[PDB]
Amino acid sequence: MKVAVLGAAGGIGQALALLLKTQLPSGSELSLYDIAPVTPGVAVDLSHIPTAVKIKGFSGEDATPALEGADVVLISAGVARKPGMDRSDLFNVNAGIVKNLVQQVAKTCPKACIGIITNPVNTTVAIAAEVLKKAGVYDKNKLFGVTTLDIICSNTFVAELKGKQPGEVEVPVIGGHSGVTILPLLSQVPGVSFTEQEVADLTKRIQNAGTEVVEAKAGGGSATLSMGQAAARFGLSLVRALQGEQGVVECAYVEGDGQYARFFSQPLLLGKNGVEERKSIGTLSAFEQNALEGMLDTLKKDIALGQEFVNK
Amino acid sequence: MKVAVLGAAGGIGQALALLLKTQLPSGSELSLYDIAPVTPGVAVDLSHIPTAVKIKGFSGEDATPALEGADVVLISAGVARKPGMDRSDLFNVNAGIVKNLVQQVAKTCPKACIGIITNPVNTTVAIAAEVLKKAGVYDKNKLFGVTTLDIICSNTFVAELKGKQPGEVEVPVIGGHSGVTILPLLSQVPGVSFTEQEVADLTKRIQNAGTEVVEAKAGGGSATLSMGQAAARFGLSLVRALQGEQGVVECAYVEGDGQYARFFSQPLLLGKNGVEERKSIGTLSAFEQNALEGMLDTLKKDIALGQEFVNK
Ligand SMILES: NC(=O)c1ccc[n+]([C@@H]2O[C@H](COP(=O)([O-])OP(=O)(O)OC[C@H]3O[C@@H](n4cnc5c(N)ncnc54)[C@H](O)[C@@H]3O)[C@@H](O)[C@H]2O)c1
Repeated sequence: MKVAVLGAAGGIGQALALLLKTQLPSGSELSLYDIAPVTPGVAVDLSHIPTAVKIKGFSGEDATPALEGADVVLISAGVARKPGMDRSDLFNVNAGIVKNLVQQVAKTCPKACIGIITNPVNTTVAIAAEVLKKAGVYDKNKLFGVTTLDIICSNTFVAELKGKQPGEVEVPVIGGHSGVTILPLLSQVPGVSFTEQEVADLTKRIQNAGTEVVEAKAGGGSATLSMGQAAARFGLSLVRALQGEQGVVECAYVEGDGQYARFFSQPLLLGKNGVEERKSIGTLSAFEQNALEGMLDTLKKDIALGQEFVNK
Repeated sequence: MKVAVLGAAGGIGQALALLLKTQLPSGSELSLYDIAPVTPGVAVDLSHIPTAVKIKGFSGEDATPALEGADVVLISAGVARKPGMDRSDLFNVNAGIVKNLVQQVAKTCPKACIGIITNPVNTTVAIAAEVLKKAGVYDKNKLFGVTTLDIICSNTFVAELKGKQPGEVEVPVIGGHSGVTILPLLSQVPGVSFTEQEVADLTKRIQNAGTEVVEAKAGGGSATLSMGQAAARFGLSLVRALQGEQGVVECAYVEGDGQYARFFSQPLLLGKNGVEERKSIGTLSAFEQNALEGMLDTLKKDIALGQEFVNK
C-alpha cells in the first residue's frame, strides 16, 4: 500500500515522514511532495534508512506524480502561527493550498483516504469536502481531520497529574481541533476520578496546549514534533484498518449524522473503506454537557467559513 | 539514565530528540541544549508525547543545567556543509564549538560517555580528547565518534542490491568518517557474495552517500533525518549497555590500540563503562586491504589537525 504526504518539507511533514519511514509495514510505499525544491532531497535522506519502505520525493506545482495509486493521502502543507495569532487567521494562506491540493487528489486518487492536518482543521476539512463534492467524488467516510494531537496531549497531562503510566491512558476527545471546540471527555477515563477544578484546570490546559508551545519557542514556530508523532499515530491506525485489522478506533473530525454540526470529532471505528461506524460520544458529565453546548455556534461558524471559501 | 543532547535545535538535533523521546527506556531523562532561543520550546513540544521520558530544554551560553548528572552526552552542535564543500572544510567553523562544549562536559559531567556527531568527526573527536586530557579527565573508553550513519546506509544499499530484507543485513564499516576513510567490509557480510564490480560501485556509493543528500537538497542542508535515526540507534545501544545489557556491538571511531591511527573505527563491544572491548576487524579481501592502506595518510592527517588545534 502507498501513502502520500503533501507538505513534506515543512517541520511537521519531516517529522511525520521520518516516523512513517521507520514504522509503516514492510512493503508499504511512501511518496513525499512539496513545492519546496529541497523536497526530493528529503526523500533521498530518508531513503538511506534500512526499512522495507520504498520512498520517493517530488517537487513542483504538480503533486500528481506522487498521488498515482495512493491509498492514504496525508496533507500537512501550509504554514503555522507565530506568537500572537490564533488559528483562525492564516486562513487565506492555507485554505488556498488545501483547496489546490485536494483538487489534484480528486483527479488522481479519489478512492484514497485523505487525512487533513493543515490548520485550522475545523475549516480546512469543510473546504476539502466541498472540493471533493464539487468534483463529484466525495466519500464522507474517507475525509478526516487529524485531531490526534489533542488526544496524545490529554493522555500526557492526565498521566502526570494522576501519576499513571503514560502509555496506559487514552482520553477520548470530541468536537473540534481549536480552542473552545476541543473537548476532553475526562469523565470517561477508566480508573481515574477528577474533581471539578481538575476537570476545569485540565480542560483549560488541554485547550491551550498549542499556545504553551508557541510562547516557549518565543516565535520560532508552533508544535511540529508532537504534531508529527500524532499524525504518525493516525496514519498507522488508518493503514492498519485498511489492511483488515479489526478493532481500530480513533477520534477524528468527520462528516457525521449532523447531530451537533455538519462536522464533528467523535470516536470512530475504522475499516477497509475508512470510517466503518461512527461510535457514540457516550455519557457526558454535567461539565462536558455544559461545554459541549457553548462551543457549537463556534464550530459551525468555522465549518461555515470553510464552505463559503469554496462556494463563492 | 540521563541523556543530554547538545545542539538540539538543529535538524539532526531535533530528529534525534524526537526518536529518543519515544524510544529511550521508561524512567530516562532527556535534556536538550542549544544556544538557539527556541530550544526550551522544542522540549515543551516533545513533552507532549505520552512516554515515560522526562524532557527539558535549555538555551543560553552555559550548558551546565543540561549536563548535571548526564550519563550520555550526544553532541550534534555545529554547522553542516553547503553544496560544493566537503566534510574536511567544516573544521574552521566547528572546532571552537566542539572545544567549548567538551570543556563544559569536562567541568560538569566528566564520567559521562561522549558521542561526537559534529563533523568532521575524524578531527573533532581528536579535539575533544585533547581537551579532556588537558582538563585531566580523559577516559578513552568514554569518547566516541558516531559513524553509525555509514552503517545503516551500507545495510540499505546492500539489501536493495542483493534483494535482502533491510532489517536483516548488518555490514560492518571501519576506518573514519569521510570520503576516503570510510571502509565497508562487504566481504564479511554473512549470507551474500558480491562481484569485483559490485563491491566497486557499492563502496563508492556508501562513501559519497553524504554528498548524494547535500546535492539532492540543492543547498537546503545535508543528511539530517537518516542521521538523526543513526545517532538514535547508537544512543540506544549505549544506553542499553550502560544498563548492563550484553552482546551490544556497534562500530564507532575511538582511541584504539593505535595499529592504524590514534583513532580508528572498528566493531566495539559496549559495556557498563563505555567501550568494553574493541573487536578485531577480521578478514579483509584484496580490495579492502588496499583501501585500508590507501587511507591511513589522510586519517592521521585528519587527527593531527584536531590535536594541534588544542595543543599548539
Ligand atoms: N556524523 C555524521 O554522520 C553526520 C551526518 C551529517 C551531519 N553531521 C554534522 O553534524 C553537525 C550538525 O549538522 P545539522 O544538520 O544539525 O545542521 P544544522 O545547521 O541544521 O543545525 C546545527 C545546530 O547547531 C547549533 N549550534 C551551533 N553552535 C552551537 C553551540 N556552541 N552550542 C549549541 N548549539 C550550537 C545551531 O544553533 C543549530 O541549531 C554538523 O557539523 C554536520 O556536518 C554529522
